[PDB]
Amino acid sequence: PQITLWQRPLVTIKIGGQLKEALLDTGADDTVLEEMSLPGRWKPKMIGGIGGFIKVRQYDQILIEICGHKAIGTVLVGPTPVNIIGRNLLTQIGCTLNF
Amino acid sequence: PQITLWQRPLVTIKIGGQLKEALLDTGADDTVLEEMSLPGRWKPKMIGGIGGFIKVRQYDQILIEICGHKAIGTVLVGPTPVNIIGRNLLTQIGCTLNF
Repeated sequence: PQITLWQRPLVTIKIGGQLKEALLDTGADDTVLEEMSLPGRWKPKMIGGIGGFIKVRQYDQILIEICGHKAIGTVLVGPTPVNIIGRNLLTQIGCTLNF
Repeated sequence: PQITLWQRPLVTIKIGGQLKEALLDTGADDTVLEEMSLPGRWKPKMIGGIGGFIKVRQYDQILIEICGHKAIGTVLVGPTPVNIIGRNLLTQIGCTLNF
């Protein structure tokens, strides 16, 4: 699709077998989701945003279907205000900014 | 252009004769810049994102050129580590997300 930007670009995602919604965020290097269960080993990481740093758990090679499109990559879990799909997964669906 | 997301989508911006660079950020409601000596009145307000909140000065009706495209809109000036072009200005240049 072509998504205009008059409202937040929220889309349906499927992760962990569950439907959620998340913000397509070209300003985020990687993907950060609110607290949830994911498979595999996690590693502690710090990530920085506009207001400072937060602690997250990093999971590797996680499957996420974004508007029906498959992506596999790193997913961070932590106290983000909103679920964010960052560039590491946007690239996997061929997302581009067009003007 | 049609900008992929393998690297941060930084573009040239021009305000008052000053050339800077800024991140095209679909995750931001607002545009947040470094100090640019914008003349005129402002309104203080708080914004936030990952990591917490920051104080900004809101300046309206700022003329900005973003990757060559002229726009007019509100700019928030505050202690952001990276200049961010948010949706309020992405809409004005006709920017969409596509996949």
